[PDB]
Formats: sequence, structure tokens, C-alpha cells
Amino acid sequence: YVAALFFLIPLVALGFAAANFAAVVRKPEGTERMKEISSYIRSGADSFLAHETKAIFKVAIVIAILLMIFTTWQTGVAFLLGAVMSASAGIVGMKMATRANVRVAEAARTTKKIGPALKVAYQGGSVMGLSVGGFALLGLVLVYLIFGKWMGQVDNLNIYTNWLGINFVPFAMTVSGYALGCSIIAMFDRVGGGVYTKAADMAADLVGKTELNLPEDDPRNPATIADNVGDNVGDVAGLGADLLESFVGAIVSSIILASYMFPIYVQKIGENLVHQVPKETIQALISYPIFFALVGLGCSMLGILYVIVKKPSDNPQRELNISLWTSALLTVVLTAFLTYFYLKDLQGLDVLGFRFGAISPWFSAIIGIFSGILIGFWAEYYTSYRYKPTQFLGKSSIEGTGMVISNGLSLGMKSVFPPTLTLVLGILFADYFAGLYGVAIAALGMLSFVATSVSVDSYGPIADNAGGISEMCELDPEVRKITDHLDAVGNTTAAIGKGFAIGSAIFAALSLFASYMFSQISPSDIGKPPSLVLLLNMLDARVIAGALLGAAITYYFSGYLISAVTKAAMKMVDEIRRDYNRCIEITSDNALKQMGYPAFIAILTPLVTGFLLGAEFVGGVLIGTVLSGAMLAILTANSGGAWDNAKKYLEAGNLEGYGKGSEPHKALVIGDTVGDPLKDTVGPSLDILIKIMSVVSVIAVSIFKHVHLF
Amino acid sequence: FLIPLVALGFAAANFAAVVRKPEGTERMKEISSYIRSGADSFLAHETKAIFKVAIVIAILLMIFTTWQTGVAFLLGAVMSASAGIVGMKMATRANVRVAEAARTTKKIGPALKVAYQGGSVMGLSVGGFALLGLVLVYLIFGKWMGQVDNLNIYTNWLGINFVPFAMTVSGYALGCSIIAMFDRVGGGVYTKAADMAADLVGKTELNLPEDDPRNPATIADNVGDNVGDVAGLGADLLESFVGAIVSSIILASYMFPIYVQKIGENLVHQVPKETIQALISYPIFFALVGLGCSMLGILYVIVKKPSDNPQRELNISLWTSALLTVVLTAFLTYFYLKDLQGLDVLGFRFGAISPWFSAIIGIFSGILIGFWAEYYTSYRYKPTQFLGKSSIEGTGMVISNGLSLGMKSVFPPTLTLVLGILFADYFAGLYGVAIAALGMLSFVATSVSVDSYGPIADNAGGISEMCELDPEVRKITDHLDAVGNTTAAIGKGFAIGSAIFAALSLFASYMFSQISPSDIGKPPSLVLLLNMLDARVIAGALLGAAITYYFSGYLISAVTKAAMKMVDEIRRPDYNRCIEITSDNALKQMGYPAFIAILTPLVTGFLLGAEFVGGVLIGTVLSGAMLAILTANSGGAWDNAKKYLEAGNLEGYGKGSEPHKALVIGDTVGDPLKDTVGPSLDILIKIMSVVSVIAVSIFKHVHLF
Ligand SMILES: [K+]
Ligand SMILES: [Mg+2]
Ligand SMILES: [Mg+2]
Ligand SMILES: [Mg+2]
Ligand SMILES: [Mg+2]
Ligand SMILES: [Mg+2]
Ligand SMILES: [Mg+2]
Ligand SMILES: [Mg+2]
Ligand SMILES: [Mg+2]
Ligand SMILES: [Mg+2]
Ligand SMILES: [Mg+2]
Repeated sequence: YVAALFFLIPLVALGFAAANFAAVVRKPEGTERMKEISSYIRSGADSFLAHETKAIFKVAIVIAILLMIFTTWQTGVAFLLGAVMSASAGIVGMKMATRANVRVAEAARTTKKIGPALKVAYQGGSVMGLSVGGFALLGLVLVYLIFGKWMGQVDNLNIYTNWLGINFVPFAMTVSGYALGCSIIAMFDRVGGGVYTKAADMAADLVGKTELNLPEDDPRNPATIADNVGDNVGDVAGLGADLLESFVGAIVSSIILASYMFPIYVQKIGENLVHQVPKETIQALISYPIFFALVGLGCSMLGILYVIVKKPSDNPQRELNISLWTSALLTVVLTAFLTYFYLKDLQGLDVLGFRFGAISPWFSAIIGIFSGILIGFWAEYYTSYRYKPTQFLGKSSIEGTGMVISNGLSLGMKSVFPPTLTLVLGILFADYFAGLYGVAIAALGMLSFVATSVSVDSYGPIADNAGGISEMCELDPEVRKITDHLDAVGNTTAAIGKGFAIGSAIFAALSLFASYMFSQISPSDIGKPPSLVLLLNMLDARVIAGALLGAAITYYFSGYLISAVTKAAMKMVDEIRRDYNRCIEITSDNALKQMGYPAFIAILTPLVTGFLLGAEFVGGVLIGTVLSGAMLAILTANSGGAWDNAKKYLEAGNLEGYGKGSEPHKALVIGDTVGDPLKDTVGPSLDILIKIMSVVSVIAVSIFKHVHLF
Repeated sequence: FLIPLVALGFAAANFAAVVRKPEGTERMKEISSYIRSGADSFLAHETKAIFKVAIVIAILLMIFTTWQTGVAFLLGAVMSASAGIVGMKMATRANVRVAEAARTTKKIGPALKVAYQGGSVMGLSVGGFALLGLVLVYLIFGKWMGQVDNLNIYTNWLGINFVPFAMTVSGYALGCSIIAMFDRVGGGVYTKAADMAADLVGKTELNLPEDDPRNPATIADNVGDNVGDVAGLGADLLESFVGAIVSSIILASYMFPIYVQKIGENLVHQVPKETIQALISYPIFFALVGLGCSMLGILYVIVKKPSDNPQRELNISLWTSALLTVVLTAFLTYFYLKDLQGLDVLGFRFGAISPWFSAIIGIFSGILIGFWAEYYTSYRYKPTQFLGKSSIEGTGMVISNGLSLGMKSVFPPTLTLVLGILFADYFAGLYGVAIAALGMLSFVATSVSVDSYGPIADNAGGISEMCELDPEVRKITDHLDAVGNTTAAIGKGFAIGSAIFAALSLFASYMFSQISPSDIGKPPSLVLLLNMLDARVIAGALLGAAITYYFSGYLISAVTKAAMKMVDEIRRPDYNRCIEITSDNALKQMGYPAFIAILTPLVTGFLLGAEFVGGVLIGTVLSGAMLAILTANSGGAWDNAKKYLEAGNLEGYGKGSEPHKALVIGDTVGDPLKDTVGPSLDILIKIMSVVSVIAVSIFKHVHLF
């Protein structure tokens, strides 16, 4: 059937990525200094990766075994599968980037054009994105075929109460386990890598660039080499894991909502509870998001491939925008086709709330797509030094140092509002079209072109490593400006991807609340009206108290991340004043020690809060987490991006009279070091925290809903 | 009911008593005259703006609902403004008298007593004016109009149906909130603009010394120290206090129509009118008892034998007020609530005594939160010591360590708050949550007094450096100034906690206001409902939190903009002239945040309904509480680490060293944070909830989408 043709789509993406990987291997690169530094960086990064992989693999095996014990073993198997896909994607992307960084500089040098270097860097980012999408969708489709169909978990479609009092549909619990594995792996990777990279980057910019009076990414400074290794570890690898986790979370949330809507819609006629929604429609709505994602990945591949050969571009950011818009529009049209196919076979629209049937979530998905682009504009508007806010930041650089720090904080806080307003409008439209299911489909649509998003975002760190190499080689200030412009475009794309991830995570968390109350279902409650069950009162002191807790945990979590980054930076900065391996070891030891706590916190918070106060309190905690995490993520992303791009703005001498030697440049470097643990470490960790906490709550609520101490 | 008059008379007697204290050296008199002139001019500008805004808002309240609502708005505004004016004038008079007591007697005791009397005038004025306005509201509207007697939802000429008394008390609280907003936002922007300008002129090539008479910004900085801590901090505390009492009253008034039972063909109120009236009057009597206990503690400390230890005396005042409130309110609660029918239906677990249990819980929560704030800001404890030691390692390192310190500091006080909320609820539902809110602020007078003691000490240390005081007397004044900064941090944390609980209770009262005539037949769980599974509640929740963040940022840019305008004005002596320029600029920039805080619930409700607004309130409360605790603790830790290195606790490094420069940069960063952003957040969380409570009766059914 056509299902096999769609199952081939992730495999086609992997083959295309291997060809791009072979193209970079075929690229000469090979600069003796760059080759030696890149080989050392690859050895250190792969060793750090291997150590972290062994430890996390042991812990993940334990968690999967616990999942098999508490709930069905297929759930633990899905947990392992998701962990495998995420781990593989990160490694593939990082190796491709380590090879590609030298190729970008050499391509810009040999052709004397920015276009070819842009193409090779975008190819590296595309390798990362294709690996992300293909691995996630391959694991998901294999799960669906093996457990849903071959085992018939969807066929029975019966909630089973196993030991410990957990009642679950087998297929729904399995997909929940897959999403949970992806979330745990992504959080571990991003936290450790980000702490390492941000400690190294902050130490380098603060002492080497400022105190040592050395250019950014100076070769003599050990913190600079540690920073480039960190860029590869945290910025390249963590990014793919975070984006993949958000994408998987959106899809899994839609699937869970659909799977749980089937047993819930019953009408008691003649003392008999009749399913208001037939099973076939529910199965179709379960399969719809997977085909949606496959179509979106195909459109992403088409857009990227067309853009690479379309035309040499003088502006990298413009080409990235072209790629994103093409992928989005192709997804829109082909999803219109898929949606038309689905609305033919949908006659239960009124019972599901769907205004235009399948077309309603498609509109919702379209809305989500549009919202992403609009958010992508706003973040860009607030992060790019071409626009008014970052120019205002440079004026504050003229106005004083405390003024710089204060105005940058103000800039991020001001930046939070417009994208959130656009997002609220999108939420309203998604609900108006197709209730909670269309909210989840809009979550999916926002990341429907996740491959292109990951590619455009990962294009940045390759440019950062290339700029570090150029600064080490003392490249011509015009060419150094070219690579710094590529790095600034990459930072802008990092902010854009952070916004995409947080917005999709919000929509997924809304659907996850719906699934949480879906899990709070009982056979007697199933007879009760569905709207009465789908109830989470804020007046109840438990729910309002939990919201305060989740907000406090979110803030306390943000400081613990900074304290970890500073502690390694503290040793490094004193180390520089007092040996690249020494700073690398300081960052590595601090990250490997600090990485354990945040994931354990994110996993154990719902259990403790539920066994202490019940399920309403846990719902409140989820609420507060969603809110504070979204806000802090947008703030940190946009503020750090604006700080770094203002530093690049003044490094490009756009500010008359003042250059790298001037004191405002040192103030901007300090501001960039302040925003570094924010944009690259705190913000993304917040959205990963939000989704992992929501998934854990959805799974574990069946125990402490009635087995709660107070 | 005579107790508020006793508090007002007690403040007047202390005002007359301290005025009789000698003013001493003519030079000190001139410096105090500069400070007083600047403060009075700032007052005049803000008061003119406040008069215009208050007239407009009161007229709108009279039109939308009932004239009593606008009159109550005006009454609350008047009481708050009078308390603020009296307190600030008292402090401006008291600074030189404290300095002269320390100089002439060469002793810490008498100067401490005079400074405490100066702060006590402000605290007593706050308490007396607030409680007097409340008693007047009840006497005129509850009884003469018979609004309490009927205790029935009333449809006005515009067709809006609302319980009259609850709407009126909401209007009174709104007036108090408007005065608090003006004071805290405008004054804080002014204070940090002046403080930054003084430190900046000291730092820059054109050097005017900090805490020096020649510098106009230094005089403006001292005026601001008095403005923010005397007027603004007390304003925040009074707003939270009024919010707690009003929330309890609203809860009872709306509990009357909510708890109705249809038996056969007759609808009988599950809660009789007597129980509702008793629960309306209970928070007022609790607060009156707390004010009496606060006056007793203040009187004991002012007349206690002179002691060399000031912090012990302030703690004695606080503890005496708290314990007397605990015991006397135990008696009040047991005797007043014993004869009531229907407590179990409203959440009283242990009968009549349960709300008192909640209130004492609140008291304990307040003291514990103050401890946490101190622990994270004071250099005596580990975090600020670690910040000062890390100062050797770099400037960005200092900034990052301070950010991490604040974010880590947020957690323990919030844990205390969560435990207190859970226990207060377990005792007596949401009404007892509000009663715990009240108990935590039951001794608000002593809190405001101890808080206003601080800025007088800051001005005294500034004067000692300005007047080149004798190293023994200058050392005495420096010790008092350090004690004042510590107490300022403690009071700031306490204020943040009070604002948090007040916003929570106001949300509860908002949803109680979401009662409808048809809804009364439905089970009480159905009306007292704000489902999160609704897509509108989650969408609003994100919005209010984003607005809270945007609200914090606009303030930071405003302080820098005003400081530059002042600095250019300084380049253009006439301290009143530069202070007036700063006042005009800050009052002009204040309009946008005020429009945000007031109009967000209006627009969001008329667009999407009341569930969206409830979500907005939730997210705003959460994010504002977090950012307030963060900023307060971070600024306190930065300033105390700078003093730690000024106190040479870091071996080898003193004033002028590079770690000291990093700490100075961190302090300049934290000044617009602890003194401007945080308190404005505490005002925002509460004011948005109040506006929602009032306007929900309109936009609950008049919403576009
Ligand atoms: K970046
Ligand atoms: Mg770099
Ligand atoms: Mg870098
Ligand atoms: Mg960069
Ligand atoms: Mg940098
Ligand atoms: Mg950086
Ligand atoms: Mg000041
Ligand atoms: Mg200062
Ligand atoms: Mg002063
Ligand atoms: Mg001050
Ligand atoms: Mg200070």
C-alpha cells in the first residue's frame, strides 16, 4: 500500500544525509592547523560523549526496566527505542559538523564567495535535521507497526489495570514511554553539553577577549579551544536533541489524545453506554499525525534540496527564510490533500467538536505554521542588529555598562510579549477549528517542517566553529566579518528554533493536560459527561498551590543551571589568569557532575507531588511549569541573541568611533557572557522540563489520584 | 472602632515629640532642608497626577455600578495619600534629629529611639488611616444603605447585577492600590535614577562624590532613599493588608448566595445571614486586634530601658506584636465564631478556631520568609560570602553568580508559602487562606515602622559622609546604616510574600464574583470552577505571565532614561529643579506600565471572557512572585557583597581593587532591580487581580469572542 511508500520517507532522508556527509568528506578541508585542532576537538567531544552515553545508557536501561515493571514491557521497549533514535541523531549531527567547519572556511576562501560556504554549512545543518526527523519517525512507525497492529494493542483498544493500580491503554502507554525516553535523553544531553560549552565560552570571552586583550576565540587562550569543543558538544548535539524532543512530544500528545478519546465518548441509552465515536474514526485520527509528519518531512527535504541549488545567495538569513517558507507552504498544500482524504471518511465531526472536520485541524496546523513564521520574525526583529531594538542596545552601550546589562534584560523582557500574543491568537484559532485535537495538530504543524528548522538552526554552530578557526588563524578582518556574520545569522536561527520549540511544547502541554484528565478517567466517570471529567479548577487550593510550586521550581531550576556554569567558569577564569586540556577538563568534570540532578528533579517532581497532595496539585504544578518555562525561555533566547548580535554589531564597527578596543566592546562582551548561560542553557532546558514533567504526570496520575497521602 | 483614631493620634503625638528634639548644627539643618524640599516637590507633582487619575476612576466606578463604589475608591485613595505624606515628612524632619542625638549623646540608644519614632509615625499613620477608612465604609454603606441587610445581588441602571457591598469594598481596595502603584512605581524609578546618577557621577570622569553635599544627585539619592523605603514599601504592605481583609469580606459576601439548597419547592440558604455577617466582620476585628498589639509593642520598645543593641529592640517590637496578636486573636476567634452555623460547608475543619489557626500560620510564614531573604542577601551567611570571594574571579562571574544566587534564593520562601497555603486551607478553606493572609499582616504597623527606619539610616550615613562626621559618631551612624540595609532587605522579602498571598486571595474572590443568579442553583463546585483543560485558560495564563515579564523590562529602561535626563539636567544647586525633571520624566514613563496593569484584564475580558482573565491572573501572580523574589535577593546580595569587600573581609583587597570594581558594577546592575522592578511586580500582581474582580461582573457575559 501507500503506507510502505510513506515508511520509506525517513529512509530516503537518511540516504540523502549520507550523500551530503560523503560530499563533506569529499571536500578537501584538511588545513593542517585546522585539521589538528578539529581532530583534538573530535577526540575530546567523542570521549565526553562516550562517557555520558555509558552513564545515561545505564540509567536509561534502569528506567526502561522500571517502566516494564510498572506498566507494559512494550512501554519500556518504546522508551529504549526513543532513546536510541535521539542518541544516534545527536552523534551523526556532531560528527558532520566537526567535519564541515573546516569546509565552510575553505569554501569561502577558494571560491571567494559567501554562497558556496553557506551551501556547505547548510548541508551540515541539513544532515543534522534529516537525521533528527528520520530517526524519530522511523522509531515511531516501527512502534506503530509492531505493537499497534502486529500485537493488536489498537485492535483490543481496552484499558488494562495492571499492578500498582495503573490503568492504561497499552498502545497509549507505549507511545508515552517513547516520548518520555526522548525527553530524558534530550534533557541529559543538552544540560551537560550546555553547561560545558557556556562555562568555556564565558571564560574565554571574559578573560581571553577582555582581561587578556585578545580577539574572540583567540588561539592562545585555552578557554577558546574549550569553547569551540563546547560549541560542537552542546550547541550542535544538544540542539538536535531538544528540537527532536519537542517534535516527538507534539506528535505523541496528539496520538495520546486521539487514543484516549475512544473509550471516553459513551452515551447511556437504555442503561447501555454506547461509544459516541466509532473505533475506525479514532484509528484514523491516530494515524493522521504520523502521515502529517511524513508529508512535512518530505516537503522539508524538497525545500532544502531546491534551495541548495536554486541560486547563490549573498544573504544567508534570506536563503534560510526562503527554505523555511518553501517547506511550510509545501507542507500546507500537501496537508490540504491529506486532510481532504481524511474529511471524506469523517462523519463524527459534531461529536468531536470539529467545525470543518479534518480541514479544521489543517487550518489549525496552518495557523500554527503561520504563527511560527511570525514568531520567527519577532525573535529575529528582537535579536538582529539590523532592527531597532539591538541598535537601541548599542546606544545603551554608548550610555554605560550597567545601562547595557539593564537594557539587555529589558530588551528580552520586552521581546517576550509580541510572539506570545501571536501564539495566543493561534491557540484561539486552533480551538475554534477543532478543539483539543486541533490544538495538538497545530502543535504538530508548528514543527511540521522540523527538518528544515533543525537544519537552519544547526547552520549556526558550524559558522561559530569556522569563525573560531578564522580567529585562530587571524583571518582577514573582512573575511572574519563574513564568518562572524554567518555566526550571527546562526545565533538568530538559534533564537528562532528556541521559539518554535517552546511554542510547540506549549500546545503539546495543553494537549497533555487534556490527556492527563483523560488518564483521570474511570468506568463510572466514563459514564459521566466528558466535559465534567475534563475539569481542572483553579479555585481548588491544591491546583493554585501547585502552580506557585511549578513556577518556583522553574526559577530555582534556572539558577542551579547558572551556578553550575559559573562554578566551571570560576575555575577556568582563575585557570586562565594562573593548557587547553585543563579548561576542557574543568568544564567536563563540572558538567558530568551537575548533569544528573535536573533530569531526576524533572522526573521525580510529579511523583512526590502526587503521592503527597493528589492529582489536582500535579495538574497545577504542570500549569505553572508551562507558564514560567515558556516566559523564561522566550526571555533568555531573545535576550541572549540580542546581546550576542549587539556584540557582533559593534565588532563589525557599525558603531562610529568605537571598536573592539573601546570599553563599550568590553561591556558588550560582559553582556554576552551574561546572556550565554541564558539563551543557550536555561531556556531550552525549561521547555524540555515542561514536556517531561507533563508526560510523567500523565503516566503516573493513575496511582496517586486515589493513593495520595493528604 | 476607636483604635484607628488612637493609632492616628499616636502618630501625631510622636510627630510632635520628635519635632521638639533639637535640630542642632545649621549645616545639618541645611542638608535636611535640601532633602525635605526635594521630597515635598516630588510629592506635589505625584499628588497632582494622582488627583486627576483618582477623580476619573471614581467617576467611572460610580457610573459602572453604584456611587458608593466610587466614593469608597476616593476614601481609600485619601487615606493612603495622607499616611504617605505624614510618614515622609516625619522622616525628613527626623534624619537630622537622629544625627544630632548620636552626636550630642555619643550613644546609639537615643538616636535609635528617635529614628524608631520617625518610622513609627509612618507605620501608625498607615494602619490608622486604612482601618479608619474601612470602618467608615462599613458604617455608612453596610448599615445605613442596608446593603448588608438585604445581602442580595443588585442590578444597577446599566443592567449589571452584583452584590453592592462587595463591589464597594473592592472600590476601596482599588483606591488604596492606585495610591500604592503611584508611590512604588514612580518613586522607585525616581530613587534608582537618582542613586544611579550619584554613583555614576562618582564613577565617571566628571566626578561628583557619592554621599557628598556638592552632588545634586546625592541629595536626590537621599530623597529617593526616603521616598522608596518610607512611602513605597509601606504602601505595598498596606495594599496587601487591605487586599487580605477585602478578600475575606468578598468571600463571605459571595458565599451567602453560593451556598443555597433547594429543598422541595423552597430555596433555603445553607449559610444564614448571621454567619455571613460574622465572617465579614471577623477579619476587621482581627486586624484591629493586630493594630492594638502593634501599638503595644511600639510603646514598649520606645519606653523600654535604653539598650546598646538596636536589632534586638526591633525584633522585640516585632515579636511582641506577633505574640499578642496570636493570643488575643485566639480569644477573639473562639468567642466570636463559636455561635455560627454552617462553618463546615465553607471549609472550617476544626470549627470556630480554624481561621485563627490559619492566621497564626500566616504570621509564622511571614517571619520565616523574612529570614530567608536575610539569609540570601546578608554577607554573614554563605551565599553573599561566596559572591564576595568570587569577586576576585571577574565581573561577568560576579553578575552570573548573583543571578544564580537570586534564582536559587526564590525556592525556600516559596516552599514556606506553599506549606502555609496548604495548612491554612486544610484548616478553613479559602476563607482561612485569606485569614492567614491577614495574620501574616496582622502586625503591619510595626513592619512599616521597621521598614521606614531604614531609609532614615541611609540618609544619616549619607549625611555623615557629607558632613564629615567624627569617626566615632560617623561609625555609630554607619553601624545604624548597615542595620537599616539589613532590615530593608528583610522587609522587602516580607512585602513580596504578602503581595503573593494577597493576589491569590484576590483570585479566589474574583471567582466568587463569578457567581450568577442561575449559577446559585448549581452545586458550589460548579460555580467555583476555573478549568485548565479549557484552551482559553491556558492561553490567558501564558499572556499574563508574558505581560509580567514585559512589565519588568520597561521599568529598567525607564530608570536609565530618567537618569540620563537628570544627568543632562545636572549638566544644565537647584536640587528641586533636577528632582522635578526626574519626577516629570518618571511620572510620564509610568503611564504605559499603569495602562498595561489596569487595561489588560479589561481588554482580555471584553475580548474572550472571564476564564481567560483568570488564567492571566494566575500566570501574572506566578511570574511576578518569582521575578520579585529573584530581583530582591540578587540586588541585596550584590550590595551586601560590595559592602563585604568594603568591610575588607576579603584579605588583601579593599576599596579600589578590581574585585571591588566588579562588585560595584554588580551593585549598579542590582539597584534598578531590587528597588524598582520587584516592588512594581508586587503591585502589579495585586492590582491586576483587583481590576479583574471588579470588572468580571461586566465582561463575564459582555465578551466579543
Ligand atoms: K547563539
Ligand atoms: Mg565563539
Ligand atoms: Mg561560541
Ligand atoms: Mg555566536
Ligand atoms: Mg560569544
Ligand atoms: Mg557565548
Ligand atoms: Mg536611591
Ligand atoms: Mg549605590
Ligand atoms: Mg543616601
Ligand atoms: Mg537606595
Ligand atoms: Mg546600597
